[PDB]
Amino acid sequence: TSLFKLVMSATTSTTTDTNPEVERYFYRLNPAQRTSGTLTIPSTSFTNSSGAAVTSNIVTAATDNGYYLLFINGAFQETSLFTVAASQVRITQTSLVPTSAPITLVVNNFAPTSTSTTTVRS
Amino acid sequence: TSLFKLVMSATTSTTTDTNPEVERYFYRLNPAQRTSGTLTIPSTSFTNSSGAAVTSNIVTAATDNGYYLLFINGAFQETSLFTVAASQVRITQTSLVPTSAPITLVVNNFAPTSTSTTTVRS
Amino acid sequence: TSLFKLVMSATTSTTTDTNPEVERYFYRLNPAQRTSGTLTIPSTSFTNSSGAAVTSNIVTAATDNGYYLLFINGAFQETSLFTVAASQVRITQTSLVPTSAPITLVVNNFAPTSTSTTTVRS
Amino acid sequence: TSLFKLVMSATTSTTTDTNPEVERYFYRLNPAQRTSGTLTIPSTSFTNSSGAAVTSNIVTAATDNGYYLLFINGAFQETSLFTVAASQVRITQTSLVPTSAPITLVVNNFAPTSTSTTTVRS
Amino acid sequence: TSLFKLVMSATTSTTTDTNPEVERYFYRLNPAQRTSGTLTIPSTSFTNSSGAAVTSNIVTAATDNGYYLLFINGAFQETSLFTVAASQVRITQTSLVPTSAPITLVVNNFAPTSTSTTTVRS
Amino acid sequence: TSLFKLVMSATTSTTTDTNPEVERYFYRLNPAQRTSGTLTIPSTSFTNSSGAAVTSNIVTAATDNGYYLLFINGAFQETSLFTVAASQVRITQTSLVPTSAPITLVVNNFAPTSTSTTTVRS
Amino acid sequence: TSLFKLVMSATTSTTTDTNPEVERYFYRLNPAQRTSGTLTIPSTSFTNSSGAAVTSNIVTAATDNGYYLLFINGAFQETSLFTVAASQVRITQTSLVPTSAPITLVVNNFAPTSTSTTTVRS
Amino acid sequence: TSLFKLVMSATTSTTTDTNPEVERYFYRLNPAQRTSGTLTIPSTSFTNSSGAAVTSNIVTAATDNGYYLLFINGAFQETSLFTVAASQVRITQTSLVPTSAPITLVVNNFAPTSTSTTTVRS
Amino acid sequence: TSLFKLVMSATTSTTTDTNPEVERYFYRLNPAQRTSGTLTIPSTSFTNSSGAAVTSNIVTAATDNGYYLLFINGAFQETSLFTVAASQVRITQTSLVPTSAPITLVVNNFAPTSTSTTTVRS
Repeated sequence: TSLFKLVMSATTSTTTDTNPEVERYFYRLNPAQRTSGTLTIPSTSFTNSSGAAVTSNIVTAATDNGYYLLFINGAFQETSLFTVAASQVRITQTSLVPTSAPITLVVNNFAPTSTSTTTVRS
Repeated sequence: TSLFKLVMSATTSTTTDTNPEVERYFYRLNPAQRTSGTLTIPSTSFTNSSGAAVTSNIVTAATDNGYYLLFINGAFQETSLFTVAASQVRITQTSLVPTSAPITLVVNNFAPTSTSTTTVRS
Repeated sequence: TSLFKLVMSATTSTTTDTNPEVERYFYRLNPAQRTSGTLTIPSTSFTNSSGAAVTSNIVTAATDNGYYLLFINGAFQETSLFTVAASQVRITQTSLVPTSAPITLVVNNFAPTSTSTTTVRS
Repeated sequence: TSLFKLVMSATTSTTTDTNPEVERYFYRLNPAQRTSGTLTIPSTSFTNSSGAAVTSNIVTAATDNGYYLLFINGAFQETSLFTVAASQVRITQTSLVPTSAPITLVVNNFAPTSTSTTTVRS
Repeated sequence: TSLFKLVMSATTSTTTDTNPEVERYFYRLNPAQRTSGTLTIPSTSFTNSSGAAVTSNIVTAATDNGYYLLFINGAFQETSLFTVAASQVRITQTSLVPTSAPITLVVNNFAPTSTSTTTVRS
Repeated sequence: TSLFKLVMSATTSTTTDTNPEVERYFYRLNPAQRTSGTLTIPSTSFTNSSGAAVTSNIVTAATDNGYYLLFINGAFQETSLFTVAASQVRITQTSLVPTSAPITLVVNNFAPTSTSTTTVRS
Repeated sequence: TSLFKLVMSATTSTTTDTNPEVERYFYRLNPAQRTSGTLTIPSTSFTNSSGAAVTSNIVTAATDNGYYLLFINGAFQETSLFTVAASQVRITQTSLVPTSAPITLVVNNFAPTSTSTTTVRS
Repeated sequence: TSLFKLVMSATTSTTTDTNPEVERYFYRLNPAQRTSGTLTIPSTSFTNSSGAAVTSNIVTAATDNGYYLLFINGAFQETSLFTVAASQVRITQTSLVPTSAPITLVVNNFAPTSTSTTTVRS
Repeated sequence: TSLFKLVMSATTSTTTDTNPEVERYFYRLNPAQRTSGTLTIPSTSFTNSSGAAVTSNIVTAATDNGYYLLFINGAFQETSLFTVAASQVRITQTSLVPTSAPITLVVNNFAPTSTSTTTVRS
């Protein structure tokens, strides 16, 4: 009395890998790029993960896929304390930080990948 | 001599984004919530990454999706040294830590999402 | 005039969980394994996040699925500054680092899992 | 004492040929002639066994001498599920059938012929 | 010199109609009457082309006047794969066929009729 | 005044039986006899309704007494789509049909028989 | 199992100069400020180390940093024999001391200074 | 490419006070403890700064922190001319010194004190 | 909302010793280096506290760390009354001083030393 349809089903298996790659940058504070409670550091002065100076730009946080960590004298900081852009990095309330200080900025970017297979039987 | 069945196969493409969100909290140590080698910090005394005090509760580690990092005076600590709860945070072996010391609690939470498309041909 | 085929399509729902496992070890620098600007730490001297000494080996970075963090005196270091193997850890340019200094080695390993279901209609 | 009549007899041989001719029609389902659980297909949209569209009318089942078969997605159907007329074809319970689906309507018409020869001897 | 006979002749016209009637039955496969690679279907569970369940028996093939067609998942089968009787239907090699699958059993029965007239000339 | 002739009449009874003969053959599509949009299948590869491979030739359609049905993946097909010969079977526009697919070719052959009796009255 | 703290140490170098200044005063005894075995000398009658009369006051012993020496006729005396005030000096047992005799009061004051430097390494 | 350390510096303020203390002892020479050009004075016969006789012992020169002055008849003397011990004082070359002459022995002892404060900033 | 810094402090202990050195020199006045109210004494004629004549030079007052005392016939003198140099000593206003008189010149030189230790905790 009712329409008849073919019945089948399938099975899918999915494997996922995060493939993290982490960018590390370093800077030593000289009282050169220093102003009235503001510290704008040029993007050209950072040393990359190979111990060599970065050439053109710093790798920003992946869109909706990453986060930032900042280290000043071994004390962890807030997101609000600093802004990160492609061509420059600037931090405010830097009046009291001393000369030659170590500044470490951590960029965690994740680029997950996944492949799948599907088996259908009749 | 054998049953005859229809043969069809499919193809699946999957995209996965980690979609991390990282919660940061801060505390300056006063010798107020201090006892015989134990430091119980009320959840109300923490300040978020926006520089604002937390109101109701701290975001715990996501169930089977996250991890904790603890910073005291810039020295990394063990998971055993501290326990994190919704309404309070307490740490042992805090006899020697000085006044106004910075303590940073890092909570990483991951909320992956994925969508897929399947094409079946006959 | 053309071949006639059966039209069918499917729908797939996929859930993914990162499943992080973060490994932490600890060591106090004694002037024992110290040489001409090189510090080779035996893998037997580290203590895990449980406060217990490690027995056989350090859990290395997951293949294409993890990253390393190294802490010396609260100053974040570079991946070039050190090499990590299963049975040992060694670091160079360690002439000036003082005795009993805290050193922390952080291992982030991610082992994602995912399961899926496919619905096929006729 | 009884009426005398002539005695005769005959012999007949008959050959019969079925002369089948089978009409085949095809349609791909678009959600155009679709309504509240009913699918009325115009007779103009079918394609003949030559791969060409039919012009004026579909050949109905020969009176008293034929039968119908209906295919939807390869699943055979009932005579009750559909009605066939000269100017149109309509089917009920078609809510779930997908787009571009193949529908095949099979018309079997038989036009038997027979010729005979009779031999009479005296 | 020879015996003299009466010369007469006849003419016969014959009309033949096949009078087809086609029986259709339907069944949805439940894993109830399922065994070690054998599927014996009770004759009580079939539904006719009227959408009504059959009551007493299945109309078998007409003696020397008909044939069978069997449909499983839209794949046509051999006469060897199944046997059809009045009170039951059983099929072998049914280990892999899924649940709720459609099974269509087609019975073609032909009951030809013919009437004739004869005209005799004297 | 007119010639007088003997008056006689006859009666004929005829019985007809269709005697259907349905031949079934089967084939699994391997990408062996496959070309630029053409699929010529050797007549030696077919298996009959008895589950046995055919030996010499395929029983063609009875001259002026039969018809063909072709099944590919459960979708009924066009007469123009394929040509059937004694020793060869070929189909065009088979670029997209998948491997190991079920192909079913149906041959309906009818060989009617009829016998009659005639009674003549004097 | 224990709290981890940063190890640091320092080194301090200190240079100290006594920076002495010595006040000398002179007086010649006349039988004017003379009484019954008591000699109260006005502070205005003394002559400084420059050979000039003092104007307003004599510099007393520095608080907890100095001492006194008194000379009468070249014979050293006791601290008990005399008292020294800002506006006057008086000595007892002065019945027998002759006219025009020399009296010398020696006031030693020390005002040490010290400056230091501290070097801290990490 | 090089080890990264924490930069810190300090400041120290030091205050020093000499805090002198001077001991004075007198003696009148009687021709009693007199010999062949040698004068050995018992330590019991001296009178203190208060005009009171000493009881047990004279305070010797502070170790590496003091000096001696000796007065005989108002003429200053050499260090070689006399030796000062805990329980006695003896002087050579005293044949000619007259009776009842005054002898003054001056002991300067310095006990400096210093306290300091250190300020360290990060 | 504010920059976070590491809090540490130190503690310093300082010990200071005056380290006095007292130089004494002696002279007997002969009417040889005597002139119109002036007495210039060659530095070659003095005898030290060891009873030995000086060889090359007089130890002058330490720069900003010492003072002088001068004795003539047991009467203490003025700073203005005399001047002291390395190789020469001269005094004015000496017409009346008699022959063979004793002259005593006292040099007080202080060479303080101080060593310190700093303890820094974190």
